[PDB]
This record gives sequence, C-alpha cells and structure tokens, in this order.
Amino acid sequence: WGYGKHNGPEHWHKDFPIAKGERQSPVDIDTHTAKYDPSLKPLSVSYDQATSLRILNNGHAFNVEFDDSQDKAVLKGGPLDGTYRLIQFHFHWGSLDGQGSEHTVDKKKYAAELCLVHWNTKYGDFGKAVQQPDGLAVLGIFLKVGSAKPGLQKVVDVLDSIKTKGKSADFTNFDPRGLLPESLDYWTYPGSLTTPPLLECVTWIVLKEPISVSSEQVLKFRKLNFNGEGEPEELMVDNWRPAQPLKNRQIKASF
Ligand SMILES: [Zn+2]
Repeated sequence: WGYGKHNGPEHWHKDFPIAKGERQSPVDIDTHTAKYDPSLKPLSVSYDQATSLRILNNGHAFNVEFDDSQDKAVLKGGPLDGTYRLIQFHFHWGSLDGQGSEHTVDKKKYAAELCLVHWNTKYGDFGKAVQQPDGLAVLGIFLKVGSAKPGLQKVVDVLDSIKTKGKSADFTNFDPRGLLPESLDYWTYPGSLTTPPLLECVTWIVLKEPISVSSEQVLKFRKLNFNGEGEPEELMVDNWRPAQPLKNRQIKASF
C-alpha cells in the first residue's frame, strides 16, 4: 500500500475492507453543521515529563517515538474518558503548500497536519487499544505556511539522517509542548487510523487553531524518500488520505 497511482488510497479497500467502513477518517469539518456541545470539558495536555527516544522513516512518514511505559506525557479531559498515553507523533504533507492536511475545514486544505497519537491505559498496551472503539485519541493540528516555528527546528535538522525507509536516529529530550497552538479549542468525532489497517478505534481531536511554519521548514519535509536506500528515488510528498463520508456521525465543537 502507498500513495502512488497503483497503491494509493483508492486501492486500500482490497487488502483493508474496513476502508469503506462506517467511521473512517479523515473527514471535512463543516463548521456550520458541527454542533457546539456545552458538555465538553477542556483538553488536558500534560507533556512536561515527556521522554522522546527516536525518529524513524517508516516508508510513509516519519514517527517521533516516546517512552510510554509510564504516564509521562498524557492527554485527558475533553470528550475523553480515562488517561491516554502519548506513543508517537507524525505528519502528513503535500508536494505544494496548497495541500497536505488530511482533515479539511469547510473544504480548506492546509500545508500539513500533525498527529499526536495516544492510547488508553485501561487496555494495557497499544496493541490491545487498537482493538477497542475508545482505544485511541489523536490530537490533530494543522500547519499553515508563514513564520517559522522554533520548536519544530530540531525535528527538521535530523531529517537528513533518516532520508530513506528503515532509517532511524536517537532523538531524546524533544519537547512536544513546542508544537501546540495557543488555543486548545477543538472539534471532536469518532473516526479511524488514516493509514492501513484503518482500525476504527479513534476519538479525533482536531485543533481549531493552526500553527505556522516557514516555507523552508516544510521544504525539508519534501526531501524525504518513500524508498529504501539503494532504490530509485521517490520523494515522500502527498502522503495524505482524501476525505471520507461522515455517514450520520456528528462533529461537535468545544466553542
Ligand atoms: Zn496521521
């Protein structure tokens, strides 16, 4: 599976039938239709104790992994029940500034989308959680092109070392707090993973407020390779899945 003409998103349903399931992601956030829910509690992000370990190029994006053996970096509150532990963060970008986000707002697409993945500690591990309807919580943040984002610079400078598929690099002491907008206002809906196996185990939390990155930061992303080292070079560009049918589901807003 991949993002090319022969293995792209239009093809995943052959191997992964849930691809046409009932609570697939991403989706278009219609702001006029989303329902203000007064019963939604503020998000609670506790990442001061986060421990980053490494960054790796898995052939479809680059995951920054964190030590999830203890409640060091957690998400709670909002529409969530229980404590969710931060396991990794990755991005989805495009070949041009006009595209790259997965989730769209009123049909508007952003240069990129940041996903912070967390799993419910009631399930013991990540593997058990993907098996549950309330097993994951993904904090989605959009990226627009403007001024640079200081907190993103350490990730950008290490890309060179993980250019191709299978590469990894020690990546300790990275603080994800540096990637958050000022406002924690959000939209939430029941969805799924946006890459195979597309398990319908996620409570999506999409931030209203986007973060701005400079043109050059985003450019360093576009230099990654889908291919392994020693193979023809395929730029990691447009690793995003098109919007899926909402299908009855409701998107609630915290504002
Ligand atoms: Zn993602």
